[PDB]
Amino acid sequence: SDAVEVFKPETGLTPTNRLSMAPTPYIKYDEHNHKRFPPGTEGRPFAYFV
Amino acid sequence: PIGVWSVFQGYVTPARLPSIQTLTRVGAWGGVVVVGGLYMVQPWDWLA
Amino acid sequence: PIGVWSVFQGYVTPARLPSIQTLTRVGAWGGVVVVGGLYMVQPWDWLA
Amino acid sequence: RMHNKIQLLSVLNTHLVAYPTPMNLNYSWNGGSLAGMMLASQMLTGILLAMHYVGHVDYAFASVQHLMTDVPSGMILRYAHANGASLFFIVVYLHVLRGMYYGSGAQPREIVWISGVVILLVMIITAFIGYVLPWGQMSFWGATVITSLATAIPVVGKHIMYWLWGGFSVDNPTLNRFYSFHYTLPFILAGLSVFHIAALHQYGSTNPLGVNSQSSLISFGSYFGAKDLVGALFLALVFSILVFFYPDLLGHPDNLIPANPYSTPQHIVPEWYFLWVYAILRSIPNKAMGVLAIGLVFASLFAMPFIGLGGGKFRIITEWLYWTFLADVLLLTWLGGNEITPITSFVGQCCTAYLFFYLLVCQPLVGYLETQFAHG
Amino acid sequence: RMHNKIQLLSVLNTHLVAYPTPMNLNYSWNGGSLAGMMLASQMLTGILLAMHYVGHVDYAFASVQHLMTDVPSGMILRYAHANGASLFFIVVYLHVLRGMYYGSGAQPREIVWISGVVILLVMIITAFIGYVLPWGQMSFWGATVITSLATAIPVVGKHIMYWLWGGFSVDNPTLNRFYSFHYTLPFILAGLSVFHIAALHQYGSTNPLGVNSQSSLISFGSYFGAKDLVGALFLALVFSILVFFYPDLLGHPDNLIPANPYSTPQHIVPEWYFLWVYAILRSIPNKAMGVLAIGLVFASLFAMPFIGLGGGKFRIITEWLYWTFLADVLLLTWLGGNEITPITSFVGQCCTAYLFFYLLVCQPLVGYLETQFAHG
Amino acid sequence: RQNIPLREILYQLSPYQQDVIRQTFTNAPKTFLRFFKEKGVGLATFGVLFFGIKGYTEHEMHQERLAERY
Amino acid sequence: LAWASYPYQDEMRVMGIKACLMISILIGFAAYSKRLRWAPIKSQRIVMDVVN
Amino acid sequence: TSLLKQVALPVFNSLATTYRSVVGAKLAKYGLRFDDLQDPLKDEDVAEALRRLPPDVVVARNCRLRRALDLSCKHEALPKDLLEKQTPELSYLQDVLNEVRAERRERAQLGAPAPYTRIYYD
Amino acid sequence: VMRLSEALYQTFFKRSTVYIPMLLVGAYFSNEAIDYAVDKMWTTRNKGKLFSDIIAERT
Ligand code: HEM
Ligand code: HEM
Ligand code: HEM
Ligand code: HEM
Repeated sequence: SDAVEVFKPETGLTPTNRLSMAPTPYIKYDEHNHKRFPPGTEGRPFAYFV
Repeated sequence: PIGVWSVFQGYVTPARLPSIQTLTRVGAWGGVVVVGGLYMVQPWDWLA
Repeated sequence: PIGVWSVFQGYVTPARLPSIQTLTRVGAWGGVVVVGGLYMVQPWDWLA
Repeated sequence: RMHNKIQLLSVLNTHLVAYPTPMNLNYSWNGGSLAGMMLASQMLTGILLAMHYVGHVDYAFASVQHLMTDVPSGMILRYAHANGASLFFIVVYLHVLRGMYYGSGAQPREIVWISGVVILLVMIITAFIGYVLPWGQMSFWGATVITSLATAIPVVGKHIMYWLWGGFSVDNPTLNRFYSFHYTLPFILAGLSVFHIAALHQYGSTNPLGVNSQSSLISFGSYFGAKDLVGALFLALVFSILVFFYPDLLGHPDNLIPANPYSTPQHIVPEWYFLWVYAILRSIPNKAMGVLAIGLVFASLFAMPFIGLGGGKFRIITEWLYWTFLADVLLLTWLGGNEITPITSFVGQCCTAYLFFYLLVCQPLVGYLETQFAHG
Repeated sequence: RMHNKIQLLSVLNTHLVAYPTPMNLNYSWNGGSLAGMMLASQMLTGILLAMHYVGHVDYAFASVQHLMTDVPSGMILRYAHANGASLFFIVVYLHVLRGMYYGSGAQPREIVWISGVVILLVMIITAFIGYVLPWGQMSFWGATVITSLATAIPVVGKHIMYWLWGGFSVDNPTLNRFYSFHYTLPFILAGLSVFHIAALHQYGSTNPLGVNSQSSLISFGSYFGAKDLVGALFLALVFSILVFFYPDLLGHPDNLIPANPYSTPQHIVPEWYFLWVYAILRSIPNKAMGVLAIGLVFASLFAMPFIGLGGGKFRIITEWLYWTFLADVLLLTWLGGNEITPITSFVGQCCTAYLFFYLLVCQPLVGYLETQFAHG
Repeated sequence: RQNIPLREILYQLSPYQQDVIRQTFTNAPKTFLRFFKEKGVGLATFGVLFFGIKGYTEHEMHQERLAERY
Repeated sequence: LAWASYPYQDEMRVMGIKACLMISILIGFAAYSKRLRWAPIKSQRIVMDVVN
Repeated sequence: TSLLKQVALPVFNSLATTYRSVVGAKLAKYGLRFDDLQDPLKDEDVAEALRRLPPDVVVARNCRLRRALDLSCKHEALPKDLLEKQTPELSYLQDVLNEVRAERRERAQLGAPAPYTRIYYD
Repeated sequence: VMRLSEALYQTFFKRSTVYIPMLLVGAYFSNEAIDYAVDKMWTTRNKGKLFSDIIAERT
């Protein structure tokens, strides 16, 4: 189904509409409390050992 | 809020207050409490 | 009609019964309670 | 509505005023409210009693006597608390027999039956350890005979027994801990009763006809308040007769003797409501097998919603078999107050065998035959 | 899906596992779980202590000593109970001060505040009658001084005093009835706590921002279980320090003397958590006026959700006056532990007057001015 | 369960793709200073009132004890 | 006499040292498990059209 | 009396402007407004005023509250470029709420109640 | 950065019925180590004051 008839968005180049039509792969999280690992880091987490 | 906010917002009017007949009939329950206490304690020389 | 009524009606087949692997995974909890009881009581070198 | 604005009034209205109940319930559906009234009465009388009781040896008997003769209204409170246990057990037993007759534990009311069986076990433990508290001969010797039955479990026997006693025999630590356990357990009884009533309200009650009654439901708070009040007044009449005219009829005279650990009475029997389990235990000539049979009775009680087929009338074979079961249980109650004799041992063994036969063979198999006869 | 099949799983899942909670709650929202844990700790250690305590004036102190020295782990249990009472009062007082700071009693949470004030009154009575049970000098003389406040009521004062005592003085019937009431009132506290918590779950908690939080809610069980565990461990550290290193720090040395009705101590003082009420009572040179002032304090606490305007951080004048109120109640706590003196009488009178001024004048009027400043 | 009209994009990372307590050492002095900056006025007025009234009361009590001497 | 008032002071202090050590380690472990669970929320990214 | 208030009113206005300056400095770091500080659960007139609003205003109010609650969880403030754009005193609710309260005051003088109640859950 | 090993994961972590007995033996040894450290520190600090020091002195 079409998103205009189902989600019924507002029209315009708003910040939410830009990510809705084309999401970016360069997602920035907040890093004030936790610094992320490098993306694609594999392996079973060390937190189980802790 | 409902207690003093209603007085301060002007929502407590004479037309919204209970009537004097309502206050008379509600306040008649005071004699019921007195006679209930006198029935429970029976602290009288009233029987003679 | 949960219990003996299920087996009288023919609802307990060879299928819908637990597998051997399921019973072994449930049956592996037998060692956990034994180790937990031995951890709680600690009767060291009590095996005869 | 005024009850729609305070959440306490909404719950009370929903579960005590406007609760839809079948309109054809007879007077055998008043067992539960009577049991709740007896629980509340026992709690009130005991909380009043505990203000004059001292839970120590060499003070317990004298404190009960001071309660009986010197505390204003103390004799009424003690006799009410003693006979209220008997009336509580009478009402709860008739409630259980009602549920046995009508098949009340079946789907979807299995949780109601299971929580009832748990309540019954807690009631038994509460009544036993409360019977120890006056510290007479029957109290001491019954507590001795029952607690020294953990020497049937192999290896871990007397360890558990001495940990229960707080020593090497029933003494002051046993009485002192029995007071605390007995004070505490009725609040667990009240909480389990609230959970038990809340489990029934999910699906509502059965009816004497044994059919679906969703089409004919009426309000609880108007129609079944006075109907419960009538039965409560009958129970109050029996209670007043027992307290004021025959206060020591249901007891044992040996419990008016102070406890002596070096002299035993001729006949050691419990209160009447424990007598059927005592007869089951005393009939089997092995301690471990007797404890196993006692545990098996309650296991078969727990398994009843999942093995029991067959209800009240229109299921007539199981209906007739219910009366043999009732006679068997009453016979076991009579046998527990007698002495050990070869004929009484044989009769008690036959009664225990028939009790297990009815609970485990008649209820599934005869019920299945009735279903195959009626709807097959 | 599995919790959809049993009622008890569904209620527990809804109110403990998947209950929505504001995501910005800080560590000031841990006082309720800590208070519940301290109530459970008090109930467990009290049930365990009741198996060795004897409620008689000839054996109470001696059984306390025997439990201290001879019972295995009895010293840990006795110190845990006596200091867990103080930690219970610390956690509850901080919980109430959180509610006073944020104005959490306001609409639609008037029932939560009112049930809280009821809980606090029951807690005060429970601790006061529990302190009499060791039957030391402070235990006897504080019960004598406080229950003698009933004679401030005219005509029927001495009759109520003698009815509560069971005699002409504080003696053995007082101790026995206090033991029964003390065993009983914690279960009423548990019921009141269940009702109090179920009242809050109707609307949810408030947040530190003081705004509506329905747009940002997360599950309680996954997130706030660990956050409550952290605070429980910080409380367990303080509990361990108080039990093992400083066990008589928050006590009084005179309660280790046996009770003597013919020689009073020089400085009769309560436990620290009743010292502000005691300072309010001692500051006024009239017994009836002091009792009335205490009753008016608790009436002002009941009337907070209907006269109180003004909340958290963004309402800055009442936020500044909160710290003056906190300094006033701690000054009342300090003044209760000091002897009667003209300057302490004057300072206590001024501190009581400021407490009444803050409760009845600042909270309505200054709250209304700041609502008119912010939104007029 | 209380429908809320809202327009947003939300992103969340796995808790095994970031660190747990390493930033806690960096932010600890800043959080200490921020806490005292936010609650400085209330703690100060509490301390001033409590310790000033207590000190005045204890001083006048000591003067009262000295006045009873011979 | 000081021993007579507190006969188990040495045993109480040894138990208190063990308890304080254990609870102090458990505080760090519980803080670790609290911060691990709350990490997807503390580092989430919200983008909306509101500027104000 | 009359001009009593006449003069007592500029002092009220000065205190109100100082109060709004301080609180709006506190509010702007969270991205909030003065009208966002009003809870439909706390007041039934605010609940009535909020359903008289167009949907985009309600969507914006919910977005601002969500951003502020996220900031409060993260122990953060807005960045400087967002913080300089914040308008804490731009009203969206005061006209509608004033009309609602005037209607309720008008109904009360004739003995009539408000045609709405509190928000009741469960 | 630091990451738990896969082969050590497949042995002691994938099933709870293997994880729990390992947890209990680790708990036993942790309690033993804490007991040893506390007792050694207490006996070293209070040397010459205990009752056992007087008894061993009288031998
Ligand atoms: C203190 C003990 C008890 C209390 C207060 C209690 C209370 C109640 C009440 C108030 C009812 C609804 C009215 C009625 O049918 O009587 C009820 C129903 C029921 N109770 Fe009890 N009960 C107790 C013990 C037991 C026990 C010991 C059992 C079974 C072993 C049990 C099993 C049931 C069942 C199956 C029902 C449903 C009956 C039906 O709807 O057909 N209860 N109970
Ligand atoms: C909070 C609830 C209760 C309290 C505080 C309480 C208290 C007491 C006390 C203090 C005694 C010893 C004094 C005496 O025997 O006269 C006692 C005895 C006894 N209790 Fe209760 N009780 C409670 C509930 C119950 C319940 C629910 C039952 C039965 C299911 C029960 C059964 C008994 C019995 C049979 C005795 C022996 C009475 C005698 O033969 O003298 N109690 N209880
Ligand atoms: C079912 C719950 C409880 C039971 C059975 C119980 C029982 C007892 C007993 C038997 C004592 C006397 C033993 C002693 O003095 O060490 C005692 C003391 C005491 N209890 Fe509890 N208690 C309970 C709950 C509570 C609660 C909720 C509080 C709340 C503040 C509390 C406060 C106290 C206090 C202050 C003392 C005096 C301790 C002292 O100074 O020695 N108790 N309790
Ligand atoms: C045994 C005592 C108590 C227990 C177990 C208890 C429990 C709780 C719990 C678990 C909460 C939810 C989270 C929290 O705010 O910590 C809560 C909230 C609350 N409690 Fe208590 N409480 C107790 C006493 C009190 C008292 C004495 C008062 C006030 C006089 C009170 C007033 C409140 C209020 C107003 C809230 C809602 C605050 C909010 O959500 O912002 N409670 N209580």
